[PDB]
Amino acid sequence: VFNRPILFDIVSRGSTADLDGLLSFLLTHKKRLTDEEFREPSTGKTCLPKALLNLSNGRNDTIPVLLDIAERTGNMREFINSPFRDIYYRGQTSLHIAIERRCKHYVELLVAQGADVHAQARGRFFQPKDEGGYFYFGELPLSLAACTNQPHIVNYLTENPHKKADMRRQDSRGNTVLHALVAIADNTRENTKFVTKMYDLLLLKCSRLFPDSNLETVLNNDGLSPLMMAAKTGKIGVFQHIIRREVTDEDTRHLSRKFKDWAYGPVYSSLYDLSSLDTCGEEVSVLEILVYNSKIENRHEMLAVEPINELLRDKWRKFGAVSFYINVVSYLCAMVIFTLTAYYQPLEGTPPYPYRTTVDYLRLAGEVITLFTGVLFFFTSIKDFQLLYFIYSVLVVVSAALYLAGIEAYLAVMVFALVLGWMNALYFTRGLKLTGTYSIMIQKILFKDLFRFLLVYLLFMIGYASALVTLLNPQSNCTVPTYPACRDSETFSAFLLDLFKLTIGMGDLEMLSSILLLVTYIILTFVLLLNMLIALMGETVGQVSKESKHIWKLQWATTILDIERSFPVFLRKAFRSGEMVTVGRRWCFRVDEVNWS
Amino acid sequence: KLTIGMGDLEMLSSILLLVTYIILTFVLLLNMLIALMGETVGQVSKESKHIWKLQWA
Amino acid sequence: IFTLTAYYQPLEGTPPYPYRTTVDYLRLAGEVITLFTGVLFFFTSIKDFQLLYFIYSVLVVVSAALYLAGIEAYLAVMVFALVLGWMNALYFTRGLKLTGTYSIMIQKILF
Amino acid sequence: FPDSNLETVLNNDGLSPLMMAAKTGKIGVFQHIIRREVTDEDTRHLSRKFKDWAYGPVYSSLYD
Ligand SMILES: CC(C)C[C@H](NC(=O)c1cc2ccccc2s1)C(=O)N1CCN(C(=O)[C@H](CO)NS(=O)(=O)c2ccc(Cl)cc2Cl)CC1
Repeated sequence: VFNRPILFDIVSRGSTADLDGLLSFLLTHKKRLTDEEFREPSTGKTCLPKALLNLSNGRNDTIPVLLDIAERTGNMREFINSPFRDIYYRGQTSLHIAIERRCKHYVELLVAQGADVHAQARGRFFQPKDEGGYFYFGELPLSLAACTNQPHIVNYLTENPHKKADMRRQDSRGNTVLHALVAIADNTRENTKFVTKMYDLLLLKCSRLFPDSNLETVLNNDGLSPLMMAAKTGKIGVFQHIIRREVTDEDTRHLSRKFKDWAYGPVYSSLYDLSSLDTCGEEVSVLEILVYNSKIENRHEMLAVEPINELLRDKWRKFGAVSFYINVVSYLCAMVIFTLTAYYQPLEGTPPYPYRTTVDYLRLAGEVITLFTGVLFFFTSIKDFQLLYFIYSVLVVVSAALYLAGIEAYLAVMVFALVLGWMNALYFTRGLKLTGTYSIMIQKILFKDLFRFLLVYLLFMIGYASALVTLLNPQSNCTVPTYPACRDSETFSAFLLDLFKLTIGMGDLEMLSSILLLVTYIILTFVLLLNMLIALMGETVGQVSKESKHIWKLQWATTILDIERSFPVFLRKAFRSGEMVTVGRRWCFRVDEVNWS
Repeated sequence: KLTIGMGDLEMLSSILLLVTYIILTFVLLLNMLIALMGETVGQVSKESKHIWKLQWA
Repeated sequence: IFTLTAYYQPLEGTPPYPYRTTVDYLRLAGEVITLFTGVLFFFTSIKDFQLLYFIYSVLVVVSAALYLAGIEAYLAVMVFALVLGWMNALYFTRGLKLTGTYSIMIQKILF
Repeated sequence: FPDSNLETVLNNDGLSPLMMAAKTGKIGVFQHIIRREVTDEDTRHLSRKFKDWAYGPVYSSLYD
């Protein structure tokens, strides 16, 4: 009419008398309700979305007049489809605003007049919290209604006489409504309950509309599908449900999981349909994602959902423990045949090719077994406790190469590879006896503590040599652990370095008699190192907390799955199958639970 | 045994690999011992009362 | 640069002004950096782990003064200021890694 | 007196109610005084926890 601000103020106030006649002025002035000057150049906001976000308790009756002007001006469809060109927002057509406002009164007329129900809200503000946004819902009006708790809006949009939003349609991320509805889910009570309810509603509706394929199958750009996405993101409330979903009516029962097999009074055989909790190495599986992935925040309970835990139990029973025990036997054997080939190292010096006699031939047999296992380990580490394992393999390879070169004092990284292989055998010791927490504590220790102690110890060595050179300098023939400066007494630090190491490495010392500063300084390092050590023991014991049960369960599962991934699982060693047709073959896992209902 | 059995040693002067290796066994045995003390103290839990009752019976 | 200027303490005894050569000039550079940081620390401590900090600053100042006086067996509070500055760096280690509780326990220990 | 809210007046030690509650160790009064919002505009200026905007289940509280 005259300027955009007055239009915005009028629509916010909701006055209709002033708007009257202005439409005639626009028509006579050759103006369109979608013209740029009517829309803010930054956000592209139009009068209609402004009214739709200024609801006076959901009774701003001006918007119908605006739509009337819109089709009168000749441009209505694009007027309803008013994408925001800014970066903070985007898309955000009238439908998103109306649906989000928890008001279906305007949504009905907005859709009926004709509004794109496939508008992509592809803006920064709509991305997940991590990717720079604030609210992620699926970038679609239907997924917006479902996520933002507007089931009535969903029912109207999916079954309106006008255009309907197909559920299978997926946003740029390839989500579909189910993926997004999983995304917003948390581990709370009300949110989880509502999300599972809407999930069941939406899945049933899609199945009824298209029984050929349930909506859950559709995979996203990352290729997860709702179940695996819930497993990866750390969801529990939605996860616990989606894995125990059963439906009554046969026409929509096929999409069930927790079938029923039979009952014998107080014993119930629930036939869980774990069709994607293990793929036998063929494809991605929910169990592998749940366990290997480190981003999981609720892995403890998620492992113990029920079918997963009993599936791991069964895997342990058949071809899960025999492999474990033969693995430890083989590894202890291949480490003993390395130990005995290390201590029996070829004699005489210069061992390029000293294998001559029967005992020496047996030593060669042991060495070749070690090298073969080393190269096999290399392949298993690159072809597929993994970095320490690559280190072991490369060290043994270097040792074998140097031995073939017959180079002196270089069969000493071979012994280091041996001792590594002896601390490398802690991979196995994570199952029986609930052992392996030594691995956790030493993992905490590593370089962190090693170089912390080493740097404080160099600190004290250097300060102490400084004390000697600054207090004692005022024929001598030099003292071994560093000495004053003149008389050609430069000496070296390393001697006092090892002296301080072993002396405060548990005594076995001479306590160099050069005093007040020096003795107080030695006392100070006593206190500091005692602190360091017992404090570190304090954190180690304070954590773990009796080694916990989640820990042992997790490493036990990891050992299982590593065992299965070792060999081709698709062979006749897979999880139990079930019913052929009608119910299914839909390989099923049968769990028996006794109840006194 | 005796040298890492609580000192009373001469520390055979043969170096880098050997000294790092001796340090490594220090760390490993200290772990073993204090970790074992950790399981022992973490269990029993002040010796419990069920225990004493059971052996008394 | 204080540790390396402590262990490389001027040789020959009687070090009033022994800075002569290139390596010794670099040692002088380190020592002057230490003294400058010490006086800056003094100002930041009086102009505004604070008492230990004033102790470090005053000890380094005393050490620099005695060195300028070239007095024997008195570049030994300088090494004490060095070791203090090495236990003085626990002010920082209270953030990442949730460390610094060593500071709390040693605070309980003290005298 | 809408010219100045009473909370501004400082004591001899110069604290004002919020800082005095913070210093003395109060929590119940402190948790409130820092999240105090008023409805009517004539007395809304003395509010702290304004409201900026909402996008459904996300609320941007504009603490003053
Ligand atoms: C084929 C399966 C029936 C058994 C398979 N193990 C082997 O084929 C062996 C090869 C050799 C060679 C010489 C001596 C002993 C063995 S055992 C197996 O079970 N897995 C293979 C994939 N895995 C791996 O690649 C990690 C790499 O980190 N294996 S490991 O670190 O080297 C290890 C650790 C403990 C034990 Cl106690 C045995 C092994 Cl190996 C683990 C799980």
